[PDB]
Amino acid sequence: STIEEQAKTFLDKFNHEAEDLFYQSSLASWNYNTNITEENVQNMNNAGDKWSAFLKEQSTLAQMYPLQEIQNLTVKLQLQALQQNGSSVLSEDKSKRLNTILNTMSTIYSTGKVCNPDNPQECLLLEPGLNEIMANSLDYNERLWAWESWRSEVGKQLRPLYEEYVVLKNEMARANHYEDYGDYWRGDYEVNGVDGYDYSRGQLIEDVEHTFEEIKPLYEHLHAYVRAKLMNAYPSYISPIGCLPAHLLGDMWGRFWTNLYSLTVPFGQKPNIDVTDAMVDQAWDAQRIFKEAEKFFVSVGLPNMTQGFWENSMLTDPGNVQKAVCHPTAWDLGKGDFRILMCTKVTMDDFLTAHHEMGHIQYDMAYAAQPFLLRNGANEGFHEAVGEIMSLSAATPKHLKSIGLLSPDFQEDNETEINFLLKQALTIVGTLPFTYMLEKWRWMVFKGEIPKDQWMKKWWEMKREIVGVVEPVPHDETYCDPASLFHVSNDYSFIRYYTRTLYQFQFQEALCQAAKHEGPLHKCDISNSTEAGQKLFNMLRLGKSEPWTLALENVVGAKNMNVRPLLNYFEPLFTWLKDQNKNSFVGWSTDWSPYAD
Amino acid sequence: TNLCPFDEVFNATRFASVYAWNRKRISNCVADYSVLYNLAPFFTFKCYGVSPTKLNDLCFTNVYADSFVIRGDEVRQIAPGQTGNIADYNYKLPDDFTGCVIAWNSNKLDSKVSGNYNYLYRLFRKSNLKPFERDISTEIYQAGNKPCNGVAGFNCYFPLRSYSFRPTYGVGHQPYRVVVLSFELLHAPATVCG
Repeated sequence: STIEEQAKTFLDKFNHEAEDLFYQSSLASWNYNTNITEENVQNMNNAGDKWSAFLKEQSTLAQMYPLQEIQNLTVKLQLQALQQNGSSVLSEDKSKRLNTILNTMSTIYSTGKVCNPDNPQECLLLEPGLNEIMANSLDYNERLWAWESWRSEVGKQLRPLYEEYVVLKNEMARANHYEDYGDYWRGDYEVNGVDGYDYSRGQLIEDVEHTFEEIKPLYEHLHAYVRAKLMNAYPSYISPIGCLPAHLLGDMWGRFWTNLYSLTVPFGQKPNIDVTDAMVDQAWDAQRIFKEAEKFFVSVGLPNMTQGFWENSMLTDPGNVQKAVCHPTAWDLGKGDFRILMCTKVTMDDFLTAHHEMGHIQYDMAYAAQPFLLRNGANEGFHEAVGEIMSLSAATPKHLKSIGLLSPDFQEDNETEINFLLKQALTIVGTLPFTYMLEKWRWMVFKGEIPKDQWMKKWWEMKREIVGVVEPVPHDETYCDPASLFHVSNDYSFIRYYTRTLYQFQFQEALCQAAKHEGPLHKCDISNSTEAGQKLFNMLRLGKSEPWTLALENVVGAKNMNVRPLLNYFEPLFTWLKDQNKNSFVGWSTDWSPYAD
Repeated sequence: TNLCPFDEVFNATRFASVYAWNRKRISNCVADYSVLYNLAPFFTFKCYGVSPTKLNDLCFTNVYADSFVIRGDEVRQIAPGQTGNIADYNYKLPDDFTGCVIAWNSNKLDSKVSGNYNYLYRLFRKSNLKPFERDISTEIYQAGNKPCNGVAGFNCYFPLRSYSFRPTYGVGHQPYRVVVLSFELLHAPATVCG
């Protein structure tokens, strides 16, 4: 007869009903990512709005229960994910403009048609094209055209098209009683109402700024080593005292530095650890990749995979008669169904994501008992972090020693793991300022800190101060340089990739201290030790019912987001990076310009 | 020796929903519970007060075979002293229950591809159920301080919600045909043994 009991019977209706109409939507989307068919693409759009026009009728009915008197915290964190009005706060003609402009920025990014005026007889597609030219092209001007033209034909038509986007997404947030749209991406880290574990949105900017200040000498010594190892490749293109140019970081924008490993290898005479030539000689197939990915998971204490997982999933690319888009996504269809979908091959970087992708499922199999609106991660960067630690322990030479891949007589000297830790430095450490700067730019264009005529001057100045990158061409305000990405154009939160790193090594500091590991962190293996599974399953089963700052205290013993376990993972690297950097100059200056001709 | 009709509460075509569980009064015959358990075509079988090694020795007067169909994680609720969703609004066993449930997974003959909305289960009720009680009613559950006159609009919700049964779910949510066997004694002469 009170508002607490009124919200319990409404959410009990809702969960059950939602489960029916979430499966029906997700199964039609699973049949679209297996059978790309014109007959099946309308079944996804017919099952898609039936969950979209269901959540619109359920959010209006969830707005009649005020949160001012609901005292049980499980009900309040359920209604907080439902009473959010979403993008329906605007008027009629203003909000349909938001929907039709997301379809003209998502279609213009995937289908960007750019090529060279010198030879326009045959042109380009992004894949297999401009991502390949950032891998095995070691020329300066040939990569200059490959990077400037993507910011002169794709970013050109987004610069007067995203000025309307920032003034329209502020209206999506200032009607939801926020400060800007930047507080909406920071709104998932909000914890309020629990004693001692509060977390405001404005404290997240002060928390990333204190964690980035401690990885500042670690990223700088990579920057003094990548620059010193790129001097021989380009003799008169990179200054020794200045910053790095943008179009030689090995990626399409400069996020990941994985493709820069073959030029800046520390010890090329010793072979890198690979088991690709070991898996094909042992007649390993697509099933045994996920068979031994499961033997890591039942050997930590985590539950066995369901019987419906091995029959309804898709592991091999089913011929050239039907297209299956198999970029690896782990599918929670709901209702006890946990399938997986990737065209797995017999390579090591395919085998390593098999442990990462089942970590998405073993997280999602754990909060199956939770209600439906809390069946998610603790935050939006929490799900990708609990999967990568499972891949981080499957890449050690001690784990591949167990499953028969590596040699029985395998040597391992002090110059071997430095080549492995630089492989992890160019994918995890080098993306840490590139995730922070892009999100600091987004938070400082949503707050109105810089106007139209200053919209890009505080981007490259945010580049050659934070990430140490100078753009090679003097850009005007007619280009929108961050608009050329997968995560900016498609309207996704990007701070989840910063917080994924600081959780994926903080969890490994806690699991290896529970698994009794005597050594550094990069040789730790959480398998065959069930003391670390129970310290993980006390977090995995919570979901969103418990706040994220208590999901961290349940694992690591610290309520906040720390940074010292990440620097402790790279402790044999940080010592070695100081050993070789005596002849170079640490740091950089904001003076160097490649266009200072 | 005439066998009791256990061929009509186990190998039946369709079972009833858990809000309308049909009670079959099996009497005036000779049982053979042993057959079921022993050939183990069926699975879980748990009793209290009686046991299958003592089943065919002592006999009763009227065995109550109550058949229904529930989900996977709801078989645990059909047990004495259990609280939850099925055990409080659909089917409650008393504290001195003297029979055993028999639950076998039925994903082959009971679940249809793309929806089986033919089975209902009660989600809301004004009070808990007395033991061995069935409520076949569709009156709209008042959860507010506003008397609704039959329309299920705001805070006046429909009581029976539909099981969805896709083949692909999980042991977690596959259909589980459950039949209990409530044994009891009266002043009437006991019939069902041999």
